[PDB]
Amino acid sequence: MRECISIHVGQAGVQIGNACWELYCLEHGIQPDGQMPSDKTIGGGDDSFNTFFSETGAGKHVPRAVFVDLEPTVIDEVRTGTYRQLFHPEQLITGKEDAANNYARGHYTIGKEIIDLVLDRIRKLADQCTGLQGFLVFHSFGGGTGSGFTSLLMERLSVDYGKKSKLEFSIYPAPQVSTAVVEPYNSILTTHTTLEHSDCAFMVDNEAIYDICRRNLDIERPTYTNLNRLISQIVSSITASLRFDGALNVDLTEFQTNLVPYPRIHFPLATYAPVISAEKAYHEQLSVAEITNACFEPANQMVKCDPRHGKYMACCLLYRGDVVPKDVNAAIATIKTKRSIQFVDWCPTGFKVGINYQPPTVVPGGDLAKVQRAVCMLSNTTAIAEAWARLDHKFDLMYAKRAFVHWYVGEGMEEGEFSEAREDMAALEKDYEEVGVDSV
Amino acid sequence: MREIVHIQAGQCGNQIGAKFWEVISDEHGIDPTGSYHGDSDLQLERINVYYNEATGNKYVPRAILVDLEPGTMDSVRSGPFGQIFRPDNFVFGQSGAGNNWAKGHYTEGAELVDSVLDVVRKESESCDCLQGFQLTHSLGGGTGSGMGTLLISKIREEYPDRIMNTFSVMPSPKVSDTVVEPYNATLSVHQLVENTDETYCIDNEALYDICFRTLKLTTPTYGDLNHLVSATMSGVTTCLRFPGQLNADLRKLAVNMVPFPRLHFFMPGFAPLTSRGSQQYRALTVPELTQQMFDSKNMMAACDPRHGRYLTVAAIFRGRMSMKEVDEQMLNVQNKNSSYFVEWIPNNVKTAVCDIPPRGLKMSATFIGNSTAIQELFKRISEQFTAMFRRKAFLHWYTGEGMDEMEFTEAESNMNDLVSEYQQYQDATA
Ligand SMILES: CC[C@H](C)[C@@H]([C@@H](CC(=O)N1CCC[C@H]1[C@H](OC)[C@@H](C)C(=O)N[C@H](C)[C@@H](O)c1ccccc1)OC)N(C)C(=O)[C@@H](NC(=O)[C@@H](NC)C(C)C)C(C)C
Ligand SMILES: Nc1nc2c(ncn2[C@@H]2O[C@H](COP(=O)(O)OP(=O)(O)OP(=O)(O)O)[C@@H](O)[C@H]2O)c(=O)[nH]1
Ligand SMILES: Nc1nc2c(ncn2[C@@H]2O[C@H](COP(=O)(O)OP(=O)(O)O)[C@@H](O)[C@H]2O)c(=O)[nH]1
Ligand SMILES: [Ca+2]
Ligand SMILES: [Mg+2]
Ligand SMILES: [Mg+2]
Repeated sequence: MRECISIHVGQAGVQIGNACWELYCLEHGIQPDGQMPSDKTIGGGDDSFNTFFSETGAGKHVPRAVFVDLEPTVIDEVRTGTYRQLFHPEQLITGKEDAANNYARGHYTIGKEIIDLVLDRIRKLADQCTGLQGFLVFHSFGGGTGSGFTSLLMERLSVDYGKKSKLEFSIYPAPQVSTAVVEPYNSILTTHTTLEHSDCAFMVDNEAIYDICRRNLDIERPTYTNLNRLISQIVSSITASLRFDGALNVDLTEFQTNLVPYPRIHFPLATYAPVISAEKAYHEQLSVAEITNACFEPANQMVKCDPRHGKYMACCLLYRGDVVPKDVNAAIATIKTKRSIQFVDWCPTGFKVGINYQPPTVVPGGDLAKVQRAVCMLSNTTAIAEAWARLDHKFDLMYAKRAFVHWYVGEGMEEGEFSEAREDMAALEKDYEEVGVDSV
Repeated sequence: MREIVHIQAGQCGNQIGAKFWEVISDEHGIDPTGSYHGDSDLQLERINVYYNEATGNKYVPRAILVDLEPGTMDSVRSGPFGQIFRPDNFVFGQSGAGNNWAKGHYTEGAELVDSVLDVVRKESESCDCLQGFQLTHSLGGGTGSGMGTLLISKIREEYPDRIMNTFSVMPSPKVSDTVVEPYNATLSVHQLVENTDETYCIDNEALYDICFRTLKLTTPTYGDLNHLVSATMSGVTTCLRFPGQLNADLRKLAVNMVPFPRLHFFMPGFAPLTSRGSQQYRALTVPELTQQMFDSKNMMAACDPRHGRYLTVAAIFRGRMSMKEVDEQMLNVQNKNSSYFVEWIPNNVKTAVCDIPPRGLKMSATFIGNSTAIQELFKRISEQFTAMFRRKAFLHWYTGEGMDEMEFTEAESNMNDLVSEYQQYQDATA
């Protein structure tokens, strides 16, 4: 019951999936061959970790996950890597030719050749569930597959599963690690196409993560491996309420109720603490009060933007580890005194809090210190729209000269789809302005 | 043998419902296995009001446990008194209601409600002379609030001449950060105004403030809150459960307490206020009980009774005490504060005394007020409702289940009308 199916799309989605599933295995005590000695029910069960793992008669715990990419070389590393036994081969799906950083190839020319096979494999996972809750979809904004195939997939999932919930983890581009000049086009196209199909989307700004790795972990030039280990901790924080239970645990769906006041306003800002190196964490106790305060420091946000220049519509705190109610209540009291957190006039101001007692885990060879307690704040702030404005501006610069547009038109797209997508983004920015205005 | 059928719905409903059954089972000398082991005939004389008899002289609560998710009921079945309940009377789904009144009332709850009514019917058929129903639920969630009021309406259709009584837990931002609770509560109050005979307004705002201010609990828990609720539920059902003259059944209570059909929302109070395991050694005097039971600080609804007027009052004293002193003190409250009792309902305060004290106390007193000050509670909910509704905020969760905005407007209008009707009788002169 309450199963969640994860779908990892394109290089970024797949590589982040690697990092997340490895971390989940460590958190639950699952070996790379999928055995879990602590699990006494063989071949099934309804424990909390079963929302994310099915089981075979032979004791294997198998991710409820599909990996899909339009070329094989990234998923091939999964197929031959450390966790190769973890996945059934049919969960790992590849084509031969990728989308070449072109939304149109991912959604149409190339994506159309594999979409039916992908849905068939998702259906096999869905059939195993006794109460499927929804999907978690991981993908880049910038890549041709991450943008175009994800959009196609989300549209097809709405048809095949109706309003079954679909959440996204979406990688927002940064120039330090970007690989295509047309990423703003792909970003706007996929955000427009997916908007009415997604219930909640957590944007992960690669520049924010890049900065945190440089500044907090003293990593000179972060790699995708550095970025993805940090990202996976944030994803783990957010999915922890689904995978563990405890008296103080609050389900992700309850946070979602508070976080989404209108269907289109569904992009929470995540902020995570503590991000600290072993060297600096040694002989340093980071209290509940300290990690909570860090949630309101924009340096720790997953998306670059300034909530102090915006208004809040909701604030959720997701704690894990050695965290007791009295300390959380005292920390929030302090914050409400010292920080001006301004809410819109039509929302209550109380923070919604969940606590999971299982402490954070780290993967061997990482740069993150292992800590006794951590927190992820999820906030609904008008400031998140800053991220749209930056992308929309880059789109506008190129589109005004129709730069690169012929690559899309040559694959069957029309200029009307570009302008329609950009107009939807203009309307989204206007929606975020409007919810911030005081009531009459 | 005037039977009451008890229903408890949703998380809050089952939590306080289970505590109610623990508390009154102990009072009646019934152990977790259903065996009687008490020392007084007073304990069994009206035991059939709340319990069925089995063979082996087992006593089984006439209780139906309802939820749209299994968690709380699994908790209950694994609690101390889990075995006492009739296993077939556990009626539950798997989907949950996601704190959503529409899911409880219209979609998820609708799929489960016939199963519940089947159990209700089996219990009612077994009754020598059924009085009516009591329901425990919160108004702020989805199952207790939405499915609870759905059940109330369906039961009224099948049993239209029976009394419907609820213990209804009102939401407060002091205790919950779920943003949609004022929507759920307003939709529910609309249902309660129309379909219950008596509703005890159990306010989480008041419960929290008693724990924090008076009991000096710095981090109140639901356990602490529910300790107050189960003390109150024990006190207000005492006249139903033990031999007595006054308010001895649900209908006689309603006729004494409800002068106009919509104004049937009661402010309960209790003295002495205690925390769990405080275990205090000095009994209160009759004057102390009387002063404290009428005090604002002892009310289970966060309303200042000095801001309104009492339409009607029931007071229940428990323990061995002088009935002469009780009468004297009760008269003193009325004669000393006569302006707070409407003058156009003569002798509107009734007093009962029961010899059997609650567990852990030598002396206690329970207050039931029909006060116009209860409008403050509905005003509080209404303000929270309108702050969101003026921007149609969070409505998509409800319209996604098939609801229209018009239904919200009608519920809001009905509750604002209720508020205005209290004010009307507050200002009314003889
Ligand atoms: C004031 C709001 C409730 C009352 C408290 C309470 C919840 C509780 O009691 N909870 C969470 C189920 C577990 C329960 C208690 O453990 C803590 C156990 C011992 C219990 O009282 N169990 C009783 C006996 C049991 O019948 C029971 C009842 C209801 C539900 C589950 C179990 O924990 C302090 N809560 C959420 C809090 O204090 C939380 N703080 C807030 O929500 C604050 N806003 C961020 C405000 C509202 C106080 C902190 C945990 C962050
Ligand atoms: N955080 C993170 N970002 C990545 C990773 N891999 C790629 N990206 C980002 O994703 C965008 C490029 O899209 P990719 O996911 O590589 O492309 P794809 O989805 O495989 O699509 P095609 O290769 O065009 O078929 C750029 O913004 C990259 O910085 C990763 O492992 N981690
Ligand atoms: N006093 C009290 N309030 C509760 C308890 N459990 C939940 N609540 C309150 O009930 C409301 C949420 O409703 P709940 O019963 O949990 O939802 P349901 O399961 O959908 O009916 C909130 O206002 C909570 O503060 C409890 O055990 N005691
Ligand atoms: Ca198992
Ligand atoms: Mg690729
Ligand atoms: Mg609940």
